[PDB]
Amino acid sequence: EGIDVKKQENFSEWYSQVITKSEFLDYYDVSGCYIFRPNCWFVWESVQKFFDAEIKKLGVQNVMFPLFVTKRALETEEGFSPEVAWVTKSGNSDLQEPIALRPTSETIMYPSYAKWIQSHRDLPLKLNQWTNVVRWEFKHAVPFIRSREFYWQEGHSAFKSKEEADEEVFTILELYKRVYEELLAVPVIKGTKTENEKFAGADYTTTVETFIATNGRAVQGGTSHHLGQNFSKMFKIQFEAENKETQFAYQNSWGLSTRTLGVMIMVHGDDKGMVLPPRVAFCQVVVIPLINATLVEKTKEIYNELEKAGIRVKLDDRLERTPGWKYNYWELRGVPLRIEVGPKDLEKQQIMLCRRDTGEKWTMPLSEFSGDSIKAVLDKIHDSMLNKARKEMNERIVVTRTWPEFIKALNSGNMCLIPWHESKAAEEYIKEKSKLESVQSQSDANTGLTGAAKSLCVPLDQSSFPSLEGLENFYPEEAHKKPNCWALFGRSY
Amino acid sequence: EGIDVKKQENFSEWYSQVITKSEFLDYYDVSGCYIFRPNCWFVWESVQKFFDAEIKKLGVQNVMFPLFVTKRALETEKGFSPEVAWVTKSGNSDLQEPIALRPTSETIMYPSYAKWIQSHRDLPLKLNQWTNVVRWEFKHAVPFIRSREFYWQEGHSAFKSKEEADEEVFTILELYKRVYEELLAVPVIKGTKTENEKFAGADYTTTVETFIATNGRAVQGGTSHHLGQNFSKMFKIQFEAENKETQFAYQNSWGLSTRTLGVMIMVHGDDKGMVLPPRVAFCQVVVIPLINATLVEKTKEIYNELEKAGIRVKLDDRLERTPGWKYNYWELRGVPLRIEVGPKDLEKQQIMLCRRDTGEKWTMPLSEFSGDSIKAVLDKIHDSMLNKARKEMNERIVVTRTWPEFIKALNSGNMCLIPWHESKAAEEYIKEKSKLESVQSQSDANTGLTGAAKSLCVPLDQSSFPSLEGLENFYPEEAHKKPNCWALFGRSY
Ligand SMILES: Nc1ncnc2c1ncn2[C@@H]1O[C@H](COP(=O)(O)OP(=O)(O)NP(=O)(O)O)[C@@H](O)[C@H]1O
Ligand SMILES: Nc1ncnc2c1ncn2[C@@H]1O[C@H](COP(=O)(O)OP(=O)(O)NP(=O)(O)O)[C@@H](O)[C@H]1O
Ligand SMILES: O=C(C[C@H]1NCCC[C@@H]1O)Cn1cnc2cc(Br)c(Cl)cc2c1=O
Ligand SMILES: O=C(C[C@H]1NCCC[C@@H]1O)Cn1cnc2cc(Br)c(Cl)cc2c1=O
Ligand SMILES: [Mg+2]
Ligand SMILES: [Mg+2]
Repeated sequence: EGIDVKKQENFSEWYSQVITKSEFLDYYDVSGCYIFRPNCWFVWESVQKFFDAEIKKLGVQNVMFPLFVTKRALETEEGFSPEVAWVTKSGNSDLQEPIALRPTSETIMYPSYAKWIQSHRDLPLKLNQWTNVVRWEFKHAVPFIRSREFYWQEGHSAFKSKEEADEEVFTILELYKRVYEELLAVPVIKGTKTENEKFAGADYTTTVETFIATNGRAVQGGTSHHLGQNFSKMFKIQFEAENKETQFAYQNSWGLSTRTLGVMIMVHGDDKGMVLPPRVAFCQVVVIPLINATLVEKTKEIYNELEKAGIRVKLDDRLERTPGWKYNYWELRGVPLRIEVGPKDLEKQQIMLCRRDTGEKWTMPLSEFSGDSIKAVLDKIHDSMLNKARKEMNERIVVTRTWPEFIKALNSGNMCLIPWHESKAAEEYIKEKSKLESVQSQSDANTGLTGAAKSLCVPLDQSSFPSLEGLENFYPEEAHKKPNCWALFGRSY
Repeated sequence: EGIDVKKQENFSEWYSQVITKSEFLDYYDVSGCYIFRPNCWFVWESVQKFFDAEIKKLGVQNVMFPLFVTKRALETEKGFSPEVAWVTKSGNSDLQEPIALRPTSETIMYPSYAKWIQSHRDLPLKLNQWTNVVRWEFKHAVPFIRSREFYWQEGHSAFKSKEEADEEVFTILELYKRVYEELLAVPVIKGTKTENEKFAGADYTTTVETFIATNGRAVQGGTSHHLGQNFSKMFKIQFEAENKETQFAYQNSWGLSTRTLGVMIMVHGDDKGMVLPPRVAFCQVVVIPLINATLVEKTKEIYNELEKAGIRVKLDDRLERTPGWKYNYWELRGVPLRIEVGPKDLEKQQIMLCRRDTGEKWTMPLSEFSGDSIKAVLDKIHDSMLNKARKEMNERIVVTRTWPEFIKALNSGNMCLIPWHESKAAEEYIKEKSKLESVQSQSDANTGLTGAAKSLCVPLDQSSFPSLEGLENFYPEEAHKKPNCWALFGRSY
């Protein structure tokens, strides 16, 4: 019926109410696993359709490798071993050989890559799969953001040269930016991860960072690695080059998950419920006749013209429901645009429009109604949602040249740009010190989160940042390691 | 290389060579699990695209429920226990209780159906999901046909009346017939399973049966159940009806798996390799210029015409390879149509065509060449493939009124239409009597198959069948129970 807790009052309770009452998600009796209902799964299918079409242009092909992986394969690569789920029984009998569930597919796929790649004519090899993933997360589960079963695509490419591989890393990273910005209306920051946060198997890791303004937390939104020759040496992925010598392939891997849906909801949801970006909305426009014979047919005509134009449109002519009840029903579920067709408005040859993101109501003359004009309204809603979130995000990025500035901005829910010289020890120092001086909400503490700051990324584009002249390393033991770039640090999920 | 064992010489070795050398499938180090390579996964994606579009017209919506099910939930349904795969630990730590991997999702989904359905206004509820499934099969694994991990869609619907549910069962069954015939060029027989073979939770089970002529075996191709109120009583799926009574919902479920791909290959594959039905072929047409600047330009124009028409076309202009080498390359991989462009052909303003299913070669004048005319050729190939398979299947259905006729037809690789009076004891009698008198190939024996006759289905359409007057029950202990329909029996996978 309604959200009874405000987003600003208790973020975790608000989130639970919005994802369930919108019919997006239900809870389940295996901890950390969730049910994706139709309006929710539609968003992920929309991401799939867009991403598939974009990677097809790059020559990537979809495959399906198995869910199961042997201990022998997995151990070809300690740190992650507590998160692996093990199948050990069939029926009532122990298996002679326990097997694990897919936590990622490097060790499942790369023995095949070593078989399939024999010469440079076999390269590039670029494969993708849309799969479920299992990780027995130690951290508290969070619907969409951190689930023990989640859904993703993982792409794995092999190249004859580093230049080709480098180019794909940033091409895929741009596609992840386009998913967030063009489909989900969520702004991103591109950067590289620090040595402590990057994939241990990667030469370097790139990320799109996203930001949750309500509790001032970043979310790692998607990942694109250059693996160098680290895995090709591990798995003997070699080829005869055109120069007749044998070389190790250069590889990348990259993944994007249903975490996207959680970011979308946390960024755009409000105290009336879901707010769906038009390009992933299960229903983009709901038409509601206010209740007469002629009004019904014009309402049917409005429905049919939008449907013919490819707009996902619904006609809510339910009899036993008041107009206001219908308004709440579809606002709760996130429909971006409502058309109200009333008798008074029909007399003036017009209709009433209400946009979900701002609540604004305005009239449109029927002479200006069309599939194109309604699509233009939907694009305006998309642009406003993205622009509002980007303005909020940018206002919450603070340049913090010194520790007192850093901890102050962190405690007020900002992301911080700090002078940086790469060092695992410096990053650990910052994490421990900020954690000791941090404060966080009871809701965040209940969600298993910490007030500690961690590295989010080193932004790719440093051109707008101020001078590093005279700035000191945040880690006093490494004052002799002069800062030479800016890093983004903040609280995180 | 190429296929070096004939389909009629050693069926299981032929099958292994065709699925691997065509780049459809690779073997893997977990028993009963296989790698689906791009050209193979394309077939399943094509089935998904078609089936999704058709069930959308019915109001069915896609969802995703979890991979895991609790022990308590799994035992609510009231045999299969040895096939259940159990996760018992994460890393080194035992779980509090083991959790099972999805063998099917009745016990995962129906507790939610009971929560979600409360009024007749909540019905019908029609959900579908495209998922992986795990069953610890005791029978010998067979690529595609019987794998320990497999992929399917499962649909689960709830209705306020039996009439609505009945209609859906046969609507879905017709869609499965269309998948096999219109996409895969595989003929089917629709029928109802006997009491011994139907799903224990179902009031009745329908099936599309398919036939592998090489070893005279049926394959159950897809399943559509009417569950009645059996599960809604089990899970308390109830609704307030229009008359204010509380009533149990009527339910169906239905599933179709990647077994489809195995049937397609076993039916159409030949001694040169894969033979792809055009509507699921990763590449429908390969254009090969015979080597010259004019020929190169005309060949590119031929390619461009087909690409613009939406035909999946490749241009194989590889330089140092004989025509016959390229021909073998694409024949092995199953491409249904080859276009050869040589200077002598262009001097007669014609191109040379060669169809994969029959090997026929013929010329087409350039003035008759277009996207539409090539599509018509591809449709002709589809029709021929389906018609050939149907003719063979019908020739291998034998009306067997007496036991000597039955065992003769069975041992010669036919399906048998027998006078039938439903009885589990009669079905078991026929199974054990036929097993004792049966013969089968060494390849079938090595595949873990048997010569026993299984009930396949009672065909829905009995109108073309002979008179039952004066026919005798095959089971002498029930001689007083006169045959009242015809049943299809045969060897099976
Ligand atoms: N448990 C999870 N649930 C949902 N999405 C996830 C989960 N773990 C990771 N992802 C997402 O999947 C992407 C690729 O996964 P990966 O690089 O393995 O993540 P990661 O290093 O484990 N990150 P994290 O655990 O969030 O600190 C990440 O960038 C996340 O956006
Ligand atoms: N192990 C398997 N591998 C691939 N497809 C399968 C497998 N088991 C069943 N299927 C297919 O999935 C459909 C729905 O499954 P279901 O009704 O549960 O099969 P079933 O009763 O176990 N049949 P079967 O084991 O072949 O005798 C079946 O009609 C088959 O076409
Ligand atoms: O999963 C990765 C690296 C990349 N794989 C391809 C898709 C994108 C992704 O960033 C990092 N990672 C994360 N969590 C893991 C958990 C376990 Br359990 C294991 Cl064994 C391994 C891993 C592991 O490798
Ligand atoms: O899986 C079924 C019934 C139907 N489920 C929905 C899709 C279509 C399908 O025919 C039958 N079946 C088959 N094999 C099973 C194996 C195990 Br293990 C379990 Cl627990 C249960 C089952 C089980 O229920
Ligand atoms: Mg992780
Ligand atoms: Mg079975």
